[PDB]
Amino acid sequence: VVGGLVALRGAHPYIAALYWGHSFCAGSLIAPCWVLTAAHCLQDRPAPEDLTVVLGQERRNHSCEPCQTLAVRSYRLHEAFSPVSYQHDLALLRLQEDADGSCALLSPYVQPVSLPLCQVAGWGHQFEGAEEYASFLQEAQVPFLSLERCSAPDVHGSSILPGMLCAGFLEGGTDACQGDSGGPLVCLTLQGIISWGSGCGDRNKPGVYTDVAYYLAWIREHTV
Amino acid sequence: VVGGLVALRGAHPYIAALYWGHSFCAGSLIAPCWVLTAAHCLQDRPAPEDLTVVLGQERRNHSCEPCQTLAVRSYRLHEAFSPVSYQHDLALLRLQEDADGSCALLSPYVQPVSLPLCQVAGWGHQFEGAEEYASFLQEAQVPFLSLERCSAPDVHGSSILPGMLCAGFLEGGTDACQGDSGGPLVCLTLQGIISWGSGCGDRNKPGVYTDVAYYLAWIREHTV
Amino acid sequence: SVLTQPPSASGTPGQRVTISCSGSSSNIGRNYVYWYQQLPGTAPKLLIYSNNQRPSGVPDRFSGSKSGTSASLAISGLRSEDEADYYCAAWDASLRGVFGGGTKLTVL
Amino acid sequence: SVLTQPPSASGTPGQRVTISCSGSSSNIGRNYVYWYQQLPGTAPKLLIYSNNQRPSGVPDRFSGSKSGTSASLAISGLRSEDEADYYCAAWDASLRGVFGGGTKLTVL
Amino acid sequence: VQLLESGGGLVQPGGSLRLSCAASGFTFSKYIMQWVRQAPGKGLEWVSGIDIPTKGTVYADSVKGRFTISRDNSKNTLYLQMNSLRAEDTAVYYCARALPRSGYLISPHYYYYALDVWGQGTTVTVSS
Amino acid sequence: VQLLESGGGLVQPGGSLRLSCAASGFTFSKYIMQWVRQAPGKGLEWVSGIDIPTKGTVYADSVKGRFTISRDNSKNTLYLQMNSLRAEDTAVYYCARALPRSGYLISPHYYYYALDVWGQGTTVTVSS
Ligand SMILES: *[C@@H]1O[C@H](CO[C@@H]2O[C@@H](C)[C@@H](O)[C@@H](O)[C@@H]2O)[C@@H](O[C@@H]2O[C@H](CO)[C@@H](O[C@@H]3O[C@H](CO[C@H]4O[C@H](CO)[C@@H](O)[C@H](O)[C@@H]4O)[C@@H](O)[C@H](O[C@H]4O[C@H](CO)[C@@H](O)[C@H](O)[C@@H]4O)[C@@H]3O)[C@H](O)[C@H]2NC(C)=O)[C@H](O)[C@H]1NC(C)=O
Ligand SMILES: *[C@@H]1O[C@H](CO[C@@H]2O[C@@H](C)[C@@H](O)[C@@H](O)[C@@H]2O)[C@@H](O[C@@H]2O[C@H](CO)[C@@H](O[C@@H]3O[C@H](CO[C@H]4O[C@H](CO)[C@@H](O)[C@H](O)[C@@H]4O)[C@@H](O)[C@H](O[C@H]4O[C@H](CO)[C@@H](O)[C@H](O)[C@@H]4O)[C@@H]3O)[C@H](O)[C@H]2NC(C)=O)[C@H](O)[C@H]1NC(C)=O
Repeated sequence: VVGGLVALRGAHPYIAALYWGHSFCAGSLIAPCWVLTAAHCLQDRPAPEDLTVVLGQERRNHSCEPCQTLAVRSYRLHEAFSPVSYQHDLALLRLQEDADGSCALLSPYVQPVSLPLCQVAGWGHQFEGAEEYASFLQEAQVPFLSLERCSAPDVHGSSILPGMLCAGFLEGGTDACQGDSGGPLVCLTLQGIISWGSGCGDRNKPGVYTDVAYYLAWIREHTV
Repeated sequence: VVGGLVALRGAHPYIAALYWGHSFCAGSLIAPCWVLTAAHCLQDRPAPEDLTVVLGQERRNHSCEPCQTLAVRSYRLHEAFSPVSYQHDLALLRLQEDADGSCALLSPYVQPVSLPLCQVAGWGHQFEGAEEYASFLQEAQVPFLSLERCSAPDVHGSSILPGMLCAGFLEGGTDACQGDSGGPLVCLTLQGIISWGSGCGDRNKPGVYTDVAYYLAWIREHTV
Repeated sequence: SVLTQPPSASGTPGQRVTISCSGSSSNIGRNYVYWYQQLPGTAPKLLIYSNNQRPSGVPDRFSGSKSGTSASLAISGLRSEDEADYYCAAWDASLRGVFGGGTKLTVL
Repeated sequence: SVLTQPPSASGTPGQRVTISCSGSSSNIGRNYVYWYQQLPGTAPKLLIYSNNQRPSGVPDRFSGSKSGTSASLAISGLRSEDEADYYCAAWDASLRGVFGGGTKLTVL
Repeated sequence: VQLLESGGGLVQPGGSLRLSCAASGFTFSKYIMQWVRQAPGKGLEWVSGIDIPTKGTVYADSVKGRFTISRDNSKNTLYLQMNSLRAEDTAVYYCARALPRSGYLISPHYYYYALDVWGQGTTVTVSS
Repeated sequence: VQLLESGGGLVQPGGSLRLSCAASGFTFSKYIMQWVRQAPGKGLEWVSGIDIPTKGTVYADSVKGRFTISRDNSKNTLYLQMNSLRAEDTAVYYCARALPRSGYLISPHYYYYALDVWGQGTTVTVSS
């Protein structure tokens, strides 16, 4: 997150960290056993046994007392996800139940976010050509932008497909960046998934998200 | 290294990998107990006891049979190094001797490079906004560029100070990138240290190095 | 999927001609459009990607635009070296790159 | 270190005036040059950094150039809102940011 | 960056043939490799692709079940095993690469899912 | 992004005074914090800096040995302990930030070693 701020310890209890190999991205706890992230995080299709989910975390890949480490039973990419255009860029993670069938233990630092002043958070690059991830979870306030402004020839043109949305400033500055993929956009309810963007904080190039309200039926059907 | 190629296993035995905390950059073995790198790698001045030097390596931060791990006795930034302009951007690492006073064991994969068709190597970003380092050591062929072309108003203007040099293409493409700082430029003799660049592989923006021949007396004086 | 292109087009040097591509909601209206030029006896050459972007080395006089299920390619400042085959391209629902019929551009 | 600037400068609206800064080989000829504008009763405002780069929000009509130990600032399309104090800035050998004397730009 | 095709020739109908595409100057691991065929007097036709994200291997319907595309990343070469070659499989077969999309950022420097580099082409004739 | 100075006032010559600069809207850890003073009717004068790379703390020669600059990163505030305040220390003291240079890349988005954000300024009067 470029142009953002360090979030408080109990500010985003719904954010999730995903690890496999040397790869990382974020997510959103929408239910005790369900994490919603981007489809392009898992488009190389790693094994579910290679995936690690950490809930309750503030520093990236640092152990904490409220941190909760979980395994992934399975994940479901959207059936119509396009790796070329990043349309339908959302996936669902199913967490591994313990002996007594409790996936995530709810706490002041671990809590699911509801489904449908917007705020974006992640551990991505704090500068456009940053060498490392953000150690602390960063947060930023980004306004929702209209679809007519999204599909303007000077902003994004025809790249904006149904299911997408804009958030940020047409003047640049504050935006999402590399490493923030799959992270939440909360306006609290989950209103977006950090999906793609041409640059980090460029003028007339705000970040593009996944419209969570556009896929409410898909999430309800595939989280049962 | 953007636009580069995977180097062979015994192609650059003089390259060194430096680790401290979550920070990394490259270097050049110029002597059995001396590694030459960039001054801006160590401008935050970490302790020498926090520095790890790995010689003989092909995959970044991966153990190998020819790999040699060494401690750093001390390092010497250039006394006139400017963090504002990156002039005199070079530093010298002194390796830790063992019981019998042998710092680095020479092998087919560990060998110092001599001091004064140019080639640049490193584990940096393979794309401009890359999320991770290069796993394999990349190499690239970059031509030496004239100082008049360096100081052209359309290329770099007045940013080119004495002790600097250019290497790469005015058309873009192949160049050094983020994560390659301190790495070698060999034309073999060491002719440059990867120092700074405005973008990765931009048109009329080739990478800037440290002219090793400009600081030969300094290196000879401070490696005795 | 399939993309519909005019069989041929004609122009005078210095003029401006337009090559149009027509598709459906599964290839063009849902994804990017690409343009390739093929001189006789040679491999195709990439002209336009992402519906409006040019690879380095392609003159600014080649312009591409996309509007829904239709895409077009414009060549302004037409020269005699533009006599070639022009193809629109896309990827369908199962990826699986798709090519248009091709247009014979003639420079008269 | 020290940077030498003219005490004042004058101009007519719509004209083009130049503010020059003179330095030595330890501050200007060895490092970047920066420009700041200060209206009366207000804090200084960054105008130029890296000898030619403008922060967003500063009009394109402000131009900066560096040539050896001397630097200059040009204001084209002069307006009545340009009446301010202009300072050149740099860092010396021991970092330690350095400011010029300042120039009184008057819009007559 | 260079692509070289080989293996073309005159084949009887119902026969078999294998094509090869040697790659040089670029990493034969970060790109999607494709076969595109040019029948004489016709247009382009996409045949096969390998290492396409969310897929393993994609085939055109006209060649499905008869053509097999595979890689030898160590040899930096691409294969196309063509079986049951019927009459309208005559074409100039091209080998090309496309860069896949990776993460959040799209850059003007990198040409995603566009066939930027092609090969010279190898001629396959299926006649009796 | 906002900087607020406080602690100015009328001091007898040879006295002591401490200035404070509260920061908001940005991370008070990735920036160099400076004091610049504006004497009445004169130009700008750089006083002190903290967390400057290759240095720890830099002082102007006119204030060396009398002024001490320090941080409270938890409080996101910057201090300036002024001692032995002589007559020509009267000024409007400004608190400003500059972004340090980090690695290989320099970007037009980020304004290195430039004083992009300042404070309102606090007035210090040293008179008898
Ligand atoms: C930080 O990121 C770690 C991954 O990143 C690596 O390490 C960091 C430090 C950097 O260097 C980075 O560059 C590296 O790439 C991440 O590590 C993961 O930690 C979990 C801890 O639970 C590991 O899971 C456990 O794995 C072992 C065995 O793992 C092997 O098999 C898997 C399956 O393919 C492979 O992926 C591994 O590479 C190994 O080959 C299991 O035995 C163990 O099972 C137990 O726990 C499960 C779930 O709780 C139970 O169901 C079982 O019954 C057992 O009780 C775990 O599953 C994971 O392997 C490991 N991955 C890697 C790549 O090391 C670390 O968690 C992150 N930390 C934080 C705080 O975010
Ligand atoms: C890969 O990078 C490692 C550093 O990066 C971290 O780990 C990777 C996997 C990623 O997760 C990355 O994100 C992380 O940030 C690097 O680790 C280094 O390995 C060396 C191995 O020699 C360690 O040195 C040994 O340290 C111990 C104790 O270390 C403590 O003190 C130091 C001093 O301040 C601290 O810096 C540490 O953090 C620890 O608190 C020593 O006891 C030991 O001494 C022995 O060896 C020396 C030198 O050979 C002899 O002189 C002595 O007599 C002893 O025989 C070592 O000095 C180093 O601590 C460790 N750093 C970190 C940050 O973990 C790893 O080497 C890299 N691997 C490759 C293949 O490149």
